[PDB]
Amino acid sequence: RPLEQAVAAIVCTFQEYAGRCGDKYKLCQAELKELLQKELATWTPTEFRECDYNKFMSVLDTNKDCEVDFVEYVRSLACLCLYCHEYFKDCP
Amino acid sequence: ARPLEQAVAAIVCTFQEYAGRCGDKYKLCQAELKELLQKELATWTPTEFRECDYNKFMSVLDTNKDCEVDFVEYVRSLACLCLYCHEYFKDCP
Repeated sequence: RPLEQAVAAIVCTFQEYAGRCGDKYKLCQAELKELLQKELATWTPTEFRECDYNKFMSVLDTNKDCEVDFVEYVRSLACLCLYCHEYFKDCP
Repeated sequence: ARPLEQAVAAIVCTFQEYAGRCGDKYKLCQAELKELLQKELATWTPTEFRECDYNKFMSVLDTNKDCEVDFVEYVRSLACLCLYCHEYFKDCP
């Protein structure tokens, strides 16, 4: 089932970054930025979301806390959809 | 072909399939989200220390008929199902 394979892949990617060192259930925002930049390299903002995307990406880069858990990592993916997937171009 | 890219595109495709049925294409009802998780993640079941969190999660969707589940909340529900059902998180606090 396509959703099952997709959700298992999102956990695999998290394990790949969070398992590097330290607490296997957490990332630093620097690591989350590296993950999104490398793993979603081809994704770019839609027409009415460049500002929001840029602000989102700025916060990760400035922010150097290390309490990003799995749920927050998946919420970052959801946000990148809103910003970068055409389905949501007109979503309020 | 990057595995995360294909996965996140698939997550949006499944949302489109349910939310595009009728009404507002950006929202689901909790009844629709429970149908989605039951059909699309049919094989996933709770880990050793999460059965009661899982069951409570599933019972809230079934009781609560609110038609404000947006995309972000749908994805949060997938994340919660990971915490409950994927062995990687068996010991996560």
